[PDB]
Amino acid sequence: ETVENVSKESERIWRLQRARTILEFEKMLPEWLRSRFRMGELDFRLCLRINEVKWTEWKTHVSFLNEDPGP
Amino acid sequence: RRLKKRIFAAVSEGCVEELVELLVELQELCRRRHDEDVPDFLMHKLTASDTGKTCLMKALLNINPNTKEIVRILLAFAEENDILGRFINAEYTEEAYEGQTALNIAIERRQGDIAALLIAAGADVNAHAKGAFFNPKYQHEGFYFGETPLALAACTNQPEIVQLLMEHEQTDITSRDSRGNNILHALVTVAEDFKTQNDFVKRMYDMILLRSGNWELETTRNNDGLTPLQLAAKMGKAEILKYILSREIKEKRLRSLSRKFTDWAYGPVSSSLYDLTNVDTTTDNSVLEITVYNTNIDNRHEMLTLEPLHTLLHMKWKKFAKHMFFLSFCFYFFYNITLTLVSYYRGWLQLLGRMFVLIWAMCISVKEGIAIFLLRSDAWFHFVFFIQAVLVILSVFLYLFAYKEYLACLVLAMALGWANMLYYTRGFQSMGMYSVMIQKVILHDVLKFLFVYIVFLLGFGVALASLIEKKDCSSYGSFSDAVLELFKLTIGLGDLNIQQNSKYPILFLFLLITYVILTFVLLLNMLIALMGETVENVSKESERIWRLQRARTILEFEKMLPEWLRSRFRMGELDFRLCLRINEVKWTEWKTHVSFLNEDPGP
Repeated sequence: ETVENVSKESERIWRLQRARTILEFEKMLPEWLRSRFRMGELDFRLCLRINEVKWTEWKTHVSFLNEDPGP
Repeated sequence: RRLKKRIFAAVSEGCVEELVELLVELQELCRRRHDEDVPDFLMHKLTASDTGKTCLMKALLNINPNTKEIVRILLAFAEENDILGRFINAEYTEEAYEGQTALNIAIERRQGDIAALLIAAGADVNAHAKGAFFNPKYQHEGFYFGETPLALAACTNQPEIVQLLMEHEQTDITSRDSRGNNILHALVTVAEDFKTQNDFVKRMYDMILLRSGNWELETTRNNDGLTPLQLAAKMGKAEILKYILSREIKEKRLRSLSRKFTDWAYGPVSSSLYDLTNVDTTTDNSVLEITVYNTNIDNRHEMLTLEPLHTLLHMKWKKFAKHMFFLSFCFYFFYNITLTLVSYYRGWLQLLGRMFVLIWAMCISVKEGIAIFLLRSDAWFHFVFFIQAVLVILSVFLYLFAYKEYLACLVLAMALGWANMLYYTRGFQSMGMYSVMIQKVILHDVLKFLFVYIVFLLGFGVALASLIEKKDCSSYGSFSDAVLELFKLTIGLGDLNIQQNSKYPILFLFLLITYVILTFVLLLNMLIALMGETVENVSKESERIWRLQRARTILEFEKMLPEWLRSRFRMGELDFRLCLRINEVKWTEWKTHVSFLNEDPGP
């Protein structure tokens, strides 16, 4: 019964158990060696690219930050 | 000067009253001395110098409620200066987006009326966006769609522009891009499941193929030499494949385009003829051979259940492959018996048996070796048959020498040879599903338990063997004896004596009780509960995994046949195609039958 119950939940408990070691290893680093931070400035904020694709709603795009698409 | 950047800024927000003054100011600059010429100065000023982006592309990228008046004014200004041929057909130049024109942007920005006004003004509908973005390498760098405007309007669910493009008589539907793909390969390549897109791609395939009206698009090979049918089989797309394999076009004047043919129907009873032209093993690279031998695709067992494939496998299982499978089983069984008796009992009458052992081992090691070296989970039994054949000839080569290590090869070839007889548990459904249950349990649960049990056993073995001081007064004298005595204790053999030669008996007893709790109570009884989950999961799937495992032996036995003896092919000619009868009955819809191929129903 408990193996049936935990099996739809345990994949997230493992990720929660791993993120603690992620953050403790982040804390172990010195004042330097944190050249491992994320993407640059773009009125300028550190950002993060996430690409995505969806054939669902098909609205025309008027709220873009860049005209030419590719990197 | 600052004129070109001002018009580029004006066409972005929708500054139309600024635009009508900037254009007339630009043609006041036309009255100034050019020293190049009249029109190419307007091309130098109206387009950017970096990448080739015109003001028309700059306006169409930035859709606002004043867009159509802006592009109308721009096209009228280009019309009144005779530059419209090289304005509306301008392209990019940079290597990422090379080939993109303004119609390609207007189609993607969902502007149907602006695209109609573009092609009504003399746009190029055969443009090719052959850049690196439009022909990417992975799924997130760009968007492969077929690099034509027609394929872009098709793969973005815009059927009105597709109708308007196909009604244009300058449109080239049979075009081929840099991959060699026509539009139908591109529609296959874009297509996905129903949970991602609600099957517009099947309807676009239907509309484009019906508006074509001929067989040229379906029978065109790309640069890998694949039709759209073979490409849909290769990439594993069952939703478009189920449409293409069973395609009934009801009306006349285009009915050679069909693959199914309802030839007679009486009441609810009806027989149908499925076409088998590129779907049968008689050709080189067929649909069935692609979908059976596919390795990169996960849902093969949802594609073999399709309508002209499932009966096609059953027919050649019943015709020749059942007897061939039974014959191979009897040969391998007699080979294993003759190996077993020879190994167990070690003259003139019983020397032919060793010959039959040797020549069959050489034949199996040849055949399985040239089976492994042309394939580059689904190939385990080839390896095990090959090792079982290699060990016999290795034992023969060591028996012709004076080495006594031939028996270690013979015993290993005999035990592995009898374990290999579970390959023939396919052929029966009830035992084949049991065998694939055995395989899934070995993969998912057993060795995962074995790792933790091994680290517990070897971690408690040194711990128990360390606190032993020394007549053989204790069984736990060393590491090897301690792990042997701990291994005998978890399968329930022997006796448990705790009067060992230890200095700390309470710590010895505590470690032994901790081992009993950790293995006998926790681990072995959690193995049962964990395998119950995978047995529950595989049981609604294993009946298809067995069919997929059987169809490989079907096709390999098909390959084993000579150039003759393939009188086992399917039904005759009916302008004549090899067909396949499938009878069916349904009391569901009750429509009157006007699309039959034969008046008199029965055979």
